[PDB]
Amino acid sequence: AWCWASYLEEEKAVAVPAKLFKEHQSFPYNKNGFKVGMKLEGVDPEHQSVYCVLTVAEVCGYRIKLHFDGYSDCYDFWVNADALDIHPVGWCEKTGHKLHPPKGYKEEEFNWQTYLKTCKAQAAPKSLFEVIPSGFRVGMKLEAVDKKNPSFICVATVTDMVDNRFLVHFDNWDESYDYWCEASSPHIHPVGWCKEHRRTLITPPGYPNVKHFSWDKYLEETNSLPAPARAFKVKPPHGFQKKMKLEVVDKRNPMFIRVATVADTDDHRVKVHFDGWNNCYDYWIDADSPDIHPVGWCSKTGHPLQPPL
Amino acid sequence: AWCWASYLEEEKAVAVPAKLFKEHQSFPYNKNGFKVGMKLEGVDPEHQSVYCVLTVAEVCGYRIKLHFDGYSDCYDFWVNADALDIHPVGWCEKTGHKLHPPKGYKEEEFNWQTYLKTCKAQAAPKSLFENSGFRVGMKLEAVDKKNPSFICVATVTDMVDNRFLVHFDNWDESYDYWCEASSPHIHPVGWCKEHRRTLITPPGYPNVHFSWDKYLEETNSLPAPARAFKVKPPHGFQKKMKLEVVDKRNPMFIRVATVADTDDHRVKVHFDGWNNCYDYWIDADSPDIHPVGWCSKTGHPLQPPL
Ligand SMILES: O=C(c1ccc(C(=O)N2CCC(N3CCCC3)CC2)c(Nc2ccccc2)c1)N1CCC(N2CCCC2)CC1
Ligand SMILES: O=C(c1ccc(C(=O)N2CCC(N3CCCC3)CC2)c(Nc2ccccc2)c1)N1CCC(N2CCCC2)CC1
Repeated sequence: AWCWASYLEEEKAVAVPAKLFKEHQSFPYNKNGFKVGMKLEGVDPEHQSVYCVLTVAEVCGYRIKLHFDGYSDCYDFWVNADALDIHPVGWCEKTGHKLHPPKGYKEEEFNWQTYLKTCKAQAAPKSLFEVIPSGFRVGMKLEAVDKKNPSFICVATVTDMVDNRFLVHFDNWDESYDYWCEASSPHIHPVGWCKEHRRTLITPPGYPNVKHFSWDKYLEETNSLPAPARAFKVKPPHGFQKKMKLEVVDKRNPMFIRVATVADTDDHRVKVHFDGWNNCYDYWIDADSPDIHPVGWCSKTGHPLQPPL
Repeated sequence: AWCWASYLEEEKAVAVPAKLFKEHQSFPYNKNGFKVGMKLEGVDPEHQSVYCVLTVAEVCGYRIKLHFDGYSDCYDFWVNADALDIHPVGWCEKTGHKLHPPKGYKEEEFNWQTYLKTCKAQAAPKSLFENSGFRVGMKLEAVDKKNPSFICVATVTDMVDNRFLVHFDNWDESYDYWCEASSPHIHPVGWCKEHRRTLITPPGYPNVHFSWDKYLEETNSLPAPARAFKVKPPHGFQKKMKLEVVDKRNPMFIRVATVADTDDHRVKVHFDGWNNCYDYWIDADSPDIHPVGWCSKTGHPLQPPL
């Protein structure tokens, strides 16, 4: 047995006001309709340009553990039931996307209608998944932070777009560095931002001009258009204040949601500290992550919460 | 309070025998000569083609926590005092290697002798560092450790002693990795055709109808001789056996671990008292896995089962 009200009194602290959490982080207004064994399509979190054949492996509160059919369960991952990068069976085909078939299946030999029959499986219904016009369009070029090497701002392209969300690709870099985002992302910048902020812009591998890079030459050579400066929107500040409490998914063992504290604040990030555990477990995370939640999110959703160690 | 002896009688299991461990995993012959502040050169574990200016941030047991000078403490990493990818000050200049200087330092403006006199620091004494058929330029077929389904066209781009650096042609260098002649991840040219596997050709190469012969002449390189690739005998680690394993998630800690599952060259470590979702695979010749008593013998704290 463990209550937040008693804990906030004992510690003499305040929770991050619920009003500071966005719709995808806040209390769901509905129940989790997903059931184990339901099939769907979805983005690979490690290879974000790839759509894979997924199966609901576990249902816990408002979250689902997704399994990559035919692949090892060591690759299994957690998402909320309202996640944006999960889609119903037939979505890739209807929206013009390439779907990676299960392991040992060739694209040219994969059919959903026949696969669900073979598996004696049911597709996750379309309703379990049930836009402000942005300036971004597929093919558009900008400057973006390589989230894996954050000291690098590179030449990038919008290579995919789903509703108001788009996939950032780094030209002539492999696709494992790709990531999804939106107009207000603090990681994306318009062409010329780097020169303006006295920053080095990392140029495409194999591109002869490294130190003498011209955006206008590159845009002619690639027959591309730049993302308009006006398509980029201001990210309002989160407002989360140091020492404030919340609920955070453990990056390490994501099956758990733990009692967290805002250890330190950034302009768009927060430093999660898991109460009881040592300061070495602390890490940075975006304050608009669907993996950070308000106090009682676990209690309300039916998700077990890990009290302080 | 905790002991391995009482734990072995209570849980009714026998430990991974001392003999089954390699020289870099077993009980060391000497004490830890390193001290906090000592400066050195060493390979970046996440960019294995890069040599960096390091400082002994922390000394604990037969281990050292190393700091990348000028860069965040968030990149600090742990190695054993007898690690092979750490070198004394001046080694890169001696061996014609490229040393990456501290943050904000240009290669053209860095000098150890002056840098040490600026940080009022001492170099790690050379004495602390006194611990193959492959040659630099040789081509082989290697497994991409980050994406193991992939076997690709690779070159040996560096060689230090009997250890060499595997680089994937026309892929970024963050995929590079150091290994030895007995590694299961490396194979001779033609092993994929021979084993009815797909060989990942270099990005930008026209074919993927790929030819190793056209490519070897184009690049003007030699393929590693099939004889240089040496056989690795199996570890002999039976399931339920006990040992000490460095936690990958928080490597400042070494914990009580069981051999949950076994492979030909790998073992599935299970941290006792923890959920099976913490369990991970690891090479059996890893210097992060040690025999029962290694922490107590070296002065490193051991983590009991949770
Ligand atoms: O990043 C990759 C990579 C790795 C893997 C897949 C892949 O086979 N996928 C199917 C299986 C899936 N999940 C399901 C279960 C968990 C893994 C990942 C996507 C992949 N495919 C792909 C094809 C087309 C377009 C873009 C990507 C590309 N490489 C750069 C790094 C490369 N290596 C660098 C060193 C040598 C090669 C290897 C390829
Ligand atoms: O792999 C890299 C990479 C990343 C970083 C460094 C780097 O700045 N280094 C200095 C600092 C050090 N440590 C010290 C503290 C921890 C980090 C690593 C080496 C680097 N340099 C380098 C130059 C020459 C030769 C080989 C490497 C290349 N990229 C492919 C992936 C790239 N991104 C892909 C998407 C867009 C860009 C970015 C660059």
